Amino acid sequence: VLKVYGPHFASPKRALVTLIEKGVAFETIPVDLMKGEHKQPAYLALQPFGTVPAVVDGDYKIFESRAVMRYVAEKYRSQGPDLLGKTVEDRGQVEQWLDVEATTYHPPLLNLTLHIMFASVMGFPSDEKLIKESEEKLAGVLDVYEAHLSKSKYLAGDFVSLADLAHLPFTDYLVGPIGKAYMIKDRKHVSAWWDDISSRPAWKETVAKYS
Amino acid sequence: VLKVYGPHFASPKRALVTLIEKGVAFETIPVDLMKGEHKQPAYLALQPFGTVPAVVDGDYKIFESRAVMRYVAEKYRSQGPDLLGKTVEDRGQVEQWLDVEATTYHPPLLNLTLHIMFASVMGFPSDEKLIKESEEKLAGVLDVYEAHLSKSKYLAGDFVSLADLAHLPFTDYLVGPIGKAYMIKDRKHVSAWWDDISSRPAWKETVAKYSF
Ligand SMILES: N[C@@H](CCC(=O)N[C@@H](CSO)C(=O)NCC(=O)O)C(=O)O
Ligand SMILES: N[C@@H](CCC(=O)N[C@@H](CS)C(=O)NCC(=O)O)C(=O)O
Ligand SMILES: [Br-]
Ligand SMILES: [Br-]
Repeated sequence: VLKVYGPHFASPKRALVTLIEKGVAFETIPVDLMKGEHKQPAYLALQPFGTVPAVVDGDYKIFESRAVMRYVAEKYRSQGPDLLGKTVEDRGQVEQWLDVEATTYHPPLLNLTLHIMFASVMGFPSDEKLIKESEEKLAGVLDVYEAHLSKSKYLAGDFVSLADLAHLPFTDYLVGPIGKAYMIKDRKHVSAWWDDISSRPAWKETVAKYS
Repeated sequence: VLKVYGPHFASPKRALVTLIEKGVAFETIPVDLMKGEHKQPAYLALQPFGTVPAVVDGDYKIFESRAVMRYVAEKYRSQGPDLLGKTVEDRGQVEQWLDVEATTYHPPLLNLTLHIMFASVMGFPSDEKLIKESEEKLAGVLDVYEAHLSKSKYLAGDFVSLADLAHLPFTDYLVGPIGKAYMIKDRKHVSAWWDDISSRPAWKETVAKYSF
C-alpha cells in the first residue's frame, strides 16, 4: 500500500488531498521535526533534502509534493475526477498554474508562514520587514488571480485540477493561523474560488484527519 | 508558427532547448526587459505576471518555462528523444527532479545570477550576505546531486529528460559569467553530468543562436 511521510505538515497535504480525490488507498507515517527525524539517515534515504512529503508505493519512491500529485493523477487517471484535464492543452494549463503556485504564489506565502506561525516554535526572530514585503508581493500575485478567475471558473479552465488543489494547504494557513483572511475575502472572484475548492469533501477529510 | 517570447534571456532557453531537441519549428520574438516591455499592456496580455517566457502556438497560449517544456514534450512526444520517460514511474521521476530544479536548485542560483550579473538592477550596496548565503545553499543542493549522480547517469534515471535540460540556462551562467565554475568542477559526478548535457547539439545550438 502507498505510504506518505509527514501528513501533519502543509506541503504533504497537496499529495493527501489528491489521493483522497482519486479514491486511492494510503497510509501515513509521522515525522518528528523536533527530534530531528527528518535529518537522520533513514528519512534522508527517502528524501535526500530532508523535507516532507516522501511517498513510497511498493517498490517505487517519489518526493516533491507536486510531482507526487502528478504521479497519482496520471497513475489513477481513470478514476475520480480527471485532475489533469482531457487534452494536451488542458494539461499544459494545469502545469502552467502548478508552476505559478510553486514559483510565484508559494514563496511569499511560505515566508508569511515561517515568520508568523513558526518564528516562536522554531526559535527565529520574527522578521517584520520581510513580513510586510511578502504580503505586498502575495497581494500582487492575488490581484492577477482575481483578474484571471473572473474569466475562468478554476485556474486551468472550467474543470478543477491539481493546480487548484496545490493552493489548499498554505492558503488554509493564510486565512487561518496567519491571520490574513482579508487577502482572500477582499477579492470577489478569488474568494468565491476559495469557497469552492476549500469546501470539497476531499479537502475537508484531509483537514479533519491531518491537522 | 509557434512563437517564443524573450529568447536572449535564461528562463526562455529551457523552452528553446526542448523545442530544438524535439525538432519543432518555431520563431522567437524579442522582449526588451531593460526598458520594461514585459511590464507594459501588450506583453501582460500574454504573461500576466510580466516575466519571460510566454509561448503562443496558434490559438493556444502558455507561460512558465517548465510548463512550456512539459507541454512541448507531451505534444510532440512521439518524435525525438522521449524527455518524459516511457512509463508513469519514469515520468514521476522526471517531474520530481523538474520540481527540485524549480523549488530548490533554481532559487539560490537565481539570487547569485541577479546579484552578481545584474548587480545594478538589485541596487547598491551589493547584498554580500545574501550572496554568501545563496552560494552555501546551492552548494548543499549540489552535494545531494553529486551523491545522486554517482548512482544515476541522469537525474531521473538512465535517460536524459526535461529535468536535466531545465538546469542548462542558469548553470551555464554559474560556470561562466557568475564566475563560480568550481561549484560544478569540484564535484566529480556533477561535473561529468554537466559535461554531458551541455555538450548536446540542441544546447550548443540554443547558445549559438540566442545569446548576445
Ligand atoms: N524579478 C527579478 C528577477 C528576474 C530578472 O529580471 N532576471 C534577468 C534576466 S536572466 O537572463 C534580468 O534582470 N534582466 C534585466 C535586464 O537585462 O534588463 C527582478 O528583476 O527584480
Ligand atoms: N517562473 C518563471 C520565471 C520567469 C522569469 O523570471 N524570467 C525572467 C528572465 S530569466 C524575467 O522575465 N525577469 C523580468 C522581471 O521579473 O522583471 C518561469 O520559469 O518562466
Ligand atoms: Br507528521
Ligand atoms: Br529577447
